[PDB]
Amino acid sequence: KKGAKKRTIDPLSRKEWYDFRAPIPFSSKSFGKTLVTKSSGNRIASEEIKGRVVESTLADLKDNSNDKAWRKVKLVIDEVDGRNAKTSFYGLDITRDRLCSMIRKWQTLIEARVDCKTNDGYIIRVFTLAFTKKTSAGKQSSTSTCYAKSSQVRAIRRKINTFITNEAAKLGIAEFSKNLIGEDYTKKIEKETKNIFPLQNITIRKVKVLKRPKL
Amino acid sequence: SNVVQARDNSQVFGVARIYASFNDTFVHVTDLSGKETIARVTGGMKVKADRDESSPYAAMLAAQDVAAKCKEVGITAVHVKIRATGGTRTKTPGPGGQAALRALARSGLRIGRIEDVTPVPSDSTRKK
Amino acid sequence: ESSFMTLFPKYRERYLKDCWPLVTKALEKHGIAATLDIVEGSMTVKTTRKTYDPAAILKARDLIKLLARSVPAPQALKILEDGMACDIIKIRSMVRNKERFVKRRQRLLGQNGTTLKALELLTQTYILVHGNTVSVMGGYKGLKEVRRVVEDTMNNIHPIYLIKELMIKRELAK
RNA sequence: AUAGGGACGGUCGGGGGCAUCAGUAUUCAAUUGUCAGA
RNA sequence: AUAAACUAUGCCGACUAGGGAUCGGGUGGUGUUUUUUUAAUGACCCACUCGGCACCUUACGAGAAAUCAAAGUCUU
Repeated sequence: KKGAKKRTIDPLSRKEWYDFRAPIPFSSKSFGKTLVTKSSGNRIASEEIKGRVVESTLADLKDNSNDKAWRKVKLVIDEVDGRNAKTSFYGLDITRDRLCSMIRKWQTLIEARVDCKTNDGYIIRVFTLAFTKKTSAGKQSSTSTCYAKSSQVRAIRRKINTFITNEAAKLGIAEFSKNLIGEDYTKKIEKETKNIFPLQNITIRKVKVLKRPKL
Repeated sequence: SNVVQARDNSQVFGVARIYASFNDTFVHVTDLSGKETIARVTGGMKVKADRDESSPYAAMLAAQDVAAKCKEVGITAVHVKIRATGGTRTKTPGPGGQAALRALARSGLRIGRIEDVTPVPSDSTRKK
Repeated sequence: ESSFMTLFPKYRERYLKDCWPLVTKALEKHGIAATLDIVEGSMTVKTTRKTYDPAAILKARDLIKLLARSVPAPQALKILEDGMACDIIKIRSMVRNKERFVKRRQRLLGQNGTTLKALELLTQTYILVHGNTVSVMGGYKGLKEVRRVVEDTMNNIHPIYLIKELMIKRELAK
């Protein structure tokens, strides 16, 4: 026979490996691995991977993590300890399964954008996702209306955001992230809101690290 | 024909993106946190852009007489990211597809982080 | 394992809720899993360990999308066929005004939906107007012509010129 | 005057200004990595 | 300041109406939920009212008909 190919000098030769790791309340483990090009005098091995960014689904805790596997957490390699990639918080999010998931055509959709201030010297932007809940056994039909007077809508925004700006002013990014992923805030918002109009599927759609001091 | 230069791979390793215009089908496999770029072969293959690469007939001309030379220079088990198609422009996905991701799977590699990277944006420039 | 999701408005829930047993059955022939979340109000499709051709998930991504925009199920599942292509054309971000969008959309469908039907007969495609989207299904060329027609109609270009041009093209092909 | 006018509050508002930012996408670039088509 | 300046439908004065649809108040609430060693409250919902929301609808009146709760509208 006469082959059409033959391996001569692999390109992935000068490749060094690393491990994905971020403290905060996520497992110590080294979930997944990254890759980089060897040093070259000018090029500094573990030092190009500075602004690196990894998107990770929650399997970053062994327990009830496989369940809540829709929070897309985005992390930045913040430091490297020989052969290991250390990471701090960068971003928090969700996915299409969930987003498109809770979207029925007979309810109302609410969104609250917020700029929080953490004592850590960190600036955030947190997006909230709210949906109106029925209360009459009538499965939302063309006959069922679960709308909420626009006045009530913003009524919630005003309340939701205001709750979170105070929540952040009193926490550490390590605490905040831990809390944001937890059904803690789902319950709190649920509390302030049933006062204005009973909601369902409440979520913190997205979180962006606006400006993070490096004191 | 390669060998070493900004080297060298190992390699577990790496990650390869798909993509396929409803008139093509891409195939290339770079590496991590960015990276580039040992692997490619796409549409540039068969027939006379009639059937063409739209129908995966050349997605069979994929990887095999193509990307399977990843086993060549060390690449062992990659990672996919289908982007077909452009947008917008317009979505979504092309022919290939199962031929795409599955193809490279029926050989020296492995599924990993199969993420439809297909890019679209918040209301922009209108087509025609 | 690949996964796609889409949100559907509440006024669609009821319909999906009764026809979902057919959806999964239709999807089961490709070993694709699907879930109808009533809380989030979303439809999700995803591959398994028994999916022969994973590429079919892209077709499965189109299905639920068509279902979200009031495309009837018997018409929607035709997407699973190899030849069938689809296209959901958003028409909400062309006009800043509200009741001008109504005028232009109305002109897109026309009186008794005649113009829309004429479009369907000239591009050989299924077309459905719903809210801020125009869901189309057919050949790729026919879909491109529909997209041009719709987008131009939303930019205050009367569809008469396009219909006449397509009419001439149809006549030339004989 | 269960006219009209106007009080005041309670609002409620995609009301308006007026900036403000947030964003996307776009595109500019720029190195990109490759690297014949496109 | 032209207008592919429009429900081809006036209104200072109003009904045949409803049904439903939306945004006010006032009820019940019973439903949630806040408060937060228990609540009350606050929210969510619920019904129910009355405000008026716009719409939609014709057991009515039309006009010369399609349509109209108006153009219904006083031998036409």
